[PDB]
Amino acid sequence: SDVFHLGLTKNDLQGAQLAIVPGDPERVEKIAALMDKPVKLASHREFTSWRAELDGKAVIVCSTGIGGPSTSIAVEELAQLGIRTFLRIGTTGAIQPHINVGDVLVTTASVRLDGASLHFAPMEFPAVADFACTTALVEAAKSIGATTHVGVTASSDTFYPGQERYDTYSGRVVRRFKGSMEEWQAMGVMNYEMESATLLTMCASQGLRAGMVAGVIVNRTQQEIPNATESHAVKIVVEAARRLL
Amino acid sequence: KSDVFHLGLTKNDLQGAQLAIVPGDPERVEKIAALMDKPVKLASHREFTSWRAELDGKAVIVCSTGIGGPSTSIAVEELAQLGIRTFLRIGTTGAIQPHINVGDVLVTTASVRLDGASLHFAPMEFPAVADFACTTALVEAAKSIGATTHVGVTASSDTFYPGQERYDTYSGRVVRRFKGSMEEWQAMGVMNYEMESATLLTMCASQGLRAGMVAGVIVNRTQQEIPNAESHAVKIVVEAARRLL
Amino acid sequence: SDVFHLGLTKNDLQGAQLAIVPGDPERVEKIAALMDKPVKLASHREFTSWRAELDGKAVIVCSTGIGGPSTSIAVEELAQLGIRTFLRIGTTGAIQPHINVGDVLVTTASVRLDGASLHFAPMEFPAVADFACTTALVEAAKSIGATTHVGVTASSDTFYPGQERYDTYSGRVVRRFKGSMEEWQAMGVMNYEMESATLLTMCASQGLRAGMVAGVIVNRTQQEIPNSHAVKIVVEAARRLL
Amino acid sequence: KSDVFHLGLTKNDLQGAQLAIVPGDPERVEKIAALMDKPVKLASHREFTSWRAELDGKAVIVCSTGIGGPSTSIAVEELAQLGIRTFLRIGTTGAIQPHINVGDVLVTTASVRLDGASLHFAPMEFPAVADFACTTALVEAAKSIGATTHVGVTASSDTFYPGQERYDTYSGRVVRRFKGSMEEWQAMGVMNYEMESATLLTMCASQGLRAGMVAGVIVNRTQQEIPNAEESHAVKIVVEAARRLL
Amino acid sequence: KSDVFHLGLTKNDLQGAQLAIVPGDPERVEKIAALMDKPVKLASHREFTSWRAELDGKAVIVCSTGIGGPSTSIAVEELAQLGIRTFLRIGTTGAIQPHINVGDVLVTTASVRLDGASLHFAPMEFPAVADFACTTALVEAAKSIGATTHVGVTASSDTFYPGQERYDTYSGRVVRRFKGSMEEWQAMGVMNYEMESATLLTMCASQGLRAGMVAGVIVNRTQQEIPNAKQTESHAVKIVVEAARRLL
Amino acid sequence: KSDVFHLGLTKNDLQGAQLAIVPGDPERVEKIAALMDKPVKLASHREFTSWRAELDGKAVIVCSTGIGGPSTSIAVEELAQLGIRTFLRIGTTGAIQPHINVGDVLVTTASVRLDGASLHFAPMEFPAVADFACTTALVEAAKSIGATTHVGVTASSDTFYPGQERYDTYSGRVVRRFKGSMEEWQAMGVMNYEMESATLLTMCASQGLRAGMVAGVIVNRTQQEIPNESHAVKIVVEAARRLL
Ligand SMILES: O=c1[nH]cc(F)c(=O)[nH]1
Ligand SMILES: O=c1[nH]cc(F)c(=O)[nH]1
Ligand SMILES: O=c1[nH]cc(F)c(=O)[nH]1
Ligand SMILES: O=c1[nH]cc(F)c(=O)[nH]1
Ligand SMILES: O=c1[nH]cc(F)c(=O)[nH]1
Ligand SMILES: O=c1[nH]cc(F)c(=O)[nH]1
Ligand SMILES: [K+]
Ligand SMILES: [K+]
Ligand SMILES: [K+]
Repeated sequence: SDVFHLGLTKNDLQGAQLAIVPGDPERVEKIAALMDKPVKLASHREFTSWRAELDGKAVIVCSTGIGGPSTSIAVEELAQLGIRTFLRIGTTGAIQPHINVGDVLVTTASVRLDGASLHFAPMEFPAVADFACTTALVEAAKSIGATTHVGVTASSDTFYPGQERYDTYSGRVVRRFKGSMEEWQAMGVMNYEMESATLLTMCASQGLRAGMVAGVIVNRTQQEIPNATESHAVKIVVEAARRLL
Repeated sequence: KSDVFHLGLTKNDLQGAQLAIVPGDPERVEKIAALMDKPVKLASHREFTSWRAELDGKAVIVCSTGIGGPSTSIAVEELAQLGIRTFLRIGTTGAIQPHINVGDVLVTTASVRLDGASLHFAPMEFPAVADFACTTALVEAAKSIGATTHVGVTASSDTFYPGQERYDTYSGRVVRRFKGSMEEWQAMGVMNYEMESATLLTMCASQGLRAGMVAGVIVNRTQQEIPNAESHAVKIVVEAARRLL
Repeated sequence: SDVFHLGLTKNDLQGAQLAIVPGDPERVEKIAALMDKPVKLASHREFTSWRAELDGKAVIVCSTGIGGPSTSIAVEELAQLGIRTFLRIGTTGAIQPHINVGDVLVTTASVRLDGASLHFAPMEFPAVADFACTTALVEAAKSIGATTHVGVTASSDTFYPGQERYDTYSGRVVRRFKGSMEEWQAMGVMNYEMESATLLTMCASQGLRAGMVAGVIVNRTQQEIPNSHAVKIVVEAARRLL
Repeated sequence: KSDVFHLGLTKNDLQGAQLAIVPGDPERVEKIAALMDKPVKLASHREFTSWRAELDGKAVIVCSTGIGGPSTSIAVEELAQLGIRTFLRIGTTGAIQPHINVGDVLVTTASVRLDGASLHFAPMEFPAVADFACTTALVEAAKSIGATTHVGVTASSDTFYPGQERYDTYSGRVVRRFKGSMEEWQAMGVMNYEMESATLLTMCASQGLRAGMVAGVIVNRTQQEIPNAEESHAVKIVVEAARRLL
Repeated sequence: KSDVFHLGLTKNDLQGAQLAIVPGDPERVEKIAALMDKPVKLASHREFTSWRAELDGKAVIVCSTGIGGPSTSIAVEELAQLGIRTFLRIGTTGAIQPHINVGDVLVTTASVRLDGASLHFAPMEFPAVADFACTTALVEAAKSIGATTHVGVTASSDTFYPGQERYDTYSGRVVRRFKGSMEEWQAMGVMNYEMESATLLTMCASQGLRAGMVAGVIVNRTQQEIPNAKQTESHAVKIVVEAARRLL
Repeated sequence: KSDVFHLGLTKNDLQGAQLAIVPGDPERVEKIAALMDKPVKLASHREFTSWRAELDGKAVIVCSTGIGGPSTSIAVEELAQLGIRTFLRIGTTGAIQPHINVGDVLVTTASVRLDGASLHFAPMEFPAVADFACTTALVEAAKSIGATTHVGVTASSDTFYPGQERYDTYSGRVVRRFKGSMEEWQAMGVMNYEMESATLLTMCASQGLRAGMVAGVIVNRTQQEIPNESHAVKIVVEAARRLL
């Protein structure tokens, strides 16, 4: 195929230039199933991809897996195939008391607690979302009347210590991360996730457009682990996609 | 003699103002306040000249910051003590992309942190990112007046010379860190250089203050190092201030 | 389910204390089928987990996906469930001229060109493999007869720029990693992969045992993109560690 | 019609000047100049106000820098393009050692680099160290007039608030890096805080220029955070030190 | 006179030796050399005292490095210029784990880089890892001698005092970076403190030289700061000599 | 017995001494002490040879530090515990400026911190700066004897080879950080390279102790890589008299 990990060819994209990139492979089909003419493209490792049509235009929906490293592979390979706009949709844990489960978060930029971002730009470069993409996400949110918050997100290379979880095997957190939640909290950070800094950084420094939207599944001021609906963040990412085609 | 050590202002002076406009040049403070209703000179200490004015019935502050993040940080901190919650910076800048022309207006989504003052509010991992309401209000203001606008990332440097990789200087040398840097910022899509935005955006975004950033291009570095001897920016910032009140 | 991502209970493990952790979830069944009574436990996201028996004890085979981040999840949730020893098996790109495709590499310690490792120990801490696991892997390779190389591995958060590939959309590599492959080469580094730094660091810093073995699928002194002995080795090493 | 972009000055304006005295406050420039012979205003742009004067026959410049290392780097760079080789900074400062009183004079031998601009001239490992000749001139001037003097290390901060660990602020918080920091600089024997020295000293030491630094104490941080409302030994000392550095 | 600037040795002096044992203390060089055949004193300049001996028909060098990465880096480099390819460090150490006793033997797999010299050879991301053959020979040597042995990670510090979080000092102060650090290394499973291995291991691992590190514990930090002037064992010495047989 | 773990000295051995001259070479200690009154050998353990002597009726210590910051930090700490408050370092150095000649004397105002030990006393932002009274003494002493002197910044390196960008070495490689660095220090007016000043200067300046540093130039790196006098010794002893 045309790309090493994804197993896709330029032919599979049929002219698509926008991709919606969830973290979970099993969500790919459900997102594509909201659009016209969904067709499965390929399934390798953590990269599941579908093609669909939105207003007569081809759109790609491809999973990135968990974390910057695999995310960077999806974005890079999708870029080689002609994608220029990436809309990530994920799940997220909120760290502000006024943000509720079910709420929708739109990320203007990300605190860079990852490692892959640095493979694209030095630390001082901002992991900032594209203005057109963020606008579109914001305006989509309003059109469906979702409770939406816009601002900064913390993007961690780990789910546990980097998000200062203590309910773990070691029950311990390295110095850099000890007390860090309350720090990000005092600094207005809205939430924690694991892909945004890689996605936003590599795209802002390579001429690609990226936006990030997330559904709040747990509030960290209350508990550490989410319980066993996200549909809002999905309807919003598809509707923003339309405005960007 | 007042409520704040450097600005020489009292809370009574602001008369309930909650948004300030912050130029670099003390001289330009009067020119900007005069574009609004009931301009009243308040104080002038060191490089901190401040006027009060009125915009659609509500009090607004205009206050110069001087050159660079340290005096900018003084002025934002003291104005915030006096009740200011939204700051809009208007400035001049050197463009580093060929397609950007002298006279064009740049709106900054976020900045590369090539300064030190920002580090005094948030660690380097934190994004020097503009508020989304301010950025939107600038962009929509620039459209209302029909100015050539570019929206993106700005390199924000603690120096005018080596930090912007100028070689026509006394030493004629540039420290390793910055040698080759302008070409790198160019490849990453950075639009321009200036000296106050990293400090401004970081301190605001990490403390719950809203901040935007707009600038007029006075030189293009692809052509020359030093700008020529010589209004869009000012109109836009006043107009955005109106939309934000 | 007692853990958030893996969908596993302690009951599923039947007392297992050792896991073999490959990157590719489609490789978990093959590895498991080399052992006895292979059973499919769970499969969520990139985490596909099988249980089998070896040396008359329960063993876990569980995929981590690509990169430190999803690796740190698997290792932490398996640890919570009883796993004390982790045997990494992956694929890798060699950067030394004398290392051919089909060779087997055992990592003693890794260059930390990753981020997740810092969520466990500051950069000064070595990303070093456990000495028992490393021995068990090297002796297993001397018995299988494979061509083996032992040493330092460069563990990257990216497949492309971090490994100094230029045939990419941007064709660009950030200042940090520009010229970096020849640097590692000159420092004796054997190969590139993407998970070892995180695994080694989080394990060596929390009283867990880990080791790492990989089969070479490309040699970078020849090309950027690549056109079963490591599997037998990793299974035999686990046999010894039980 | 100038030779430099910010200061609005020509090399002819300096009339052979090779030593500059550099206060922070534009308004203090005339007053310092008048303490010497032939005081004449040169230019005034933004925070850079510049007067020429004469000291024992030799032309001298007095030029403000504004607050902070960024505007200091500019003024120093453009002055050096116009011929200045020696820079004497005169400022105000907040002491953090108990035995140092308001009204005392401080001569900096080197600064803690808590700024950003110094890094545009040298990496962190390089010392923001003052020139030995300037430092000697300042010390011997202070002793000649019998001013209470302290000689040693200064912490130079890119901010007035969080960097000098002030909590009486809008946010009321200080970032991890600076939390507990004032107590540390105290234990380390640091005399005081100010905002320009690290940049000035680093850029001059690494570019073959001579720099000296003397400051008046206007508040003691063991007593209070903000200096009160309100002899002149510091300014007297810098002009006296300049006579020896000519 | 000589071929190298500090050691005062010529290639001829080494008699074709390829392996060196490198203790810290000059006064220990003779003792270790005396354990082998035909001990001969080569040179003694500054803190570099070097003997040559014969182990199993092969020439071997014993050379003291002094305290710290800097002088260690000098010895190793000049010994390398003279043909030495394998380096075995033997020293004393202070344990930070409760279960490690005075007189116990420690074999370092890799080290925490709390030094400066290693950065002159390799960026911090690079592991200060011992050679796998050297480590193996040392562990097997320890088995044969029946020594109480622990294998693991060592913290290698540029100072004796603040870097190893000692407070009974002139200042009684430890800078923020090292404050609370001992207990952090303890929780990360680090066995001990010493002052040379990070530099030794790193400059060797990154320049195609083999190195291994063994040390005898002379104090336990969970008990006291300064070692008593005892349960001391010269096992380490025996271990390194026997390991040298395996590496020859 | 001993009060200090490495030096093997008790406070009784110092007899009130509060100043020490500290060379790198153990072998040099006796020759330096023999320039003063009533020289007596105190102890010699590993690389720390210590002598006591009198200068104008006052006891002074001469103690070797060995090569590098780590052992220097030991000798300084332990002497400090024994009552030493002022340290005068005398060393040898390689000049990196073409105008500085072999045999010239260098006085260090401050050091570029290319070591590791200095960081165990203060963060990197802190200046490795000499004490002004010691520097004044050294400079006026050098003026007193009539030696060719340069005053300024020194580069203090944790290695002799790569940190000082020497390429004639086993691997003939220099890691990225130090590649091109000598030319950089040269352009920043750095005078010279040695290996102990950053540590001695930072630990003394952050702990209320006085330190000065003077060095004799034995090689000029613009001319050659490896070196192939006595003025710095005169100066550090003469300066010792002024600090007493
Ligand atoms: O990285 C995260 N993803 C989802 C979550 F709910 C969370 O808390 N953290
Ligand atoms: O900081 C800057 N301000 C204005 C300019 F024109 C420029 O190039 N740089
Ligand atoms: O991380 C990597 N995995 C597989 C490879 F072939 C390679 O070169 N790098
Ligand atoms: O930067 C400062 N200048 C003057 C002062 F009094 C102070 O405390 N800080
Ligand atoms: O570096 C050290 N060597 C020996 C010891 F006993 C100790 O505690 N630290
Ligand atoms: O550290 C050094 N000491 C002495 C020298 F001659 C030299 O070049 N470098
Ligand atoms: K200013
Ligand atoms: K993954
Ligand atoms: K030594």
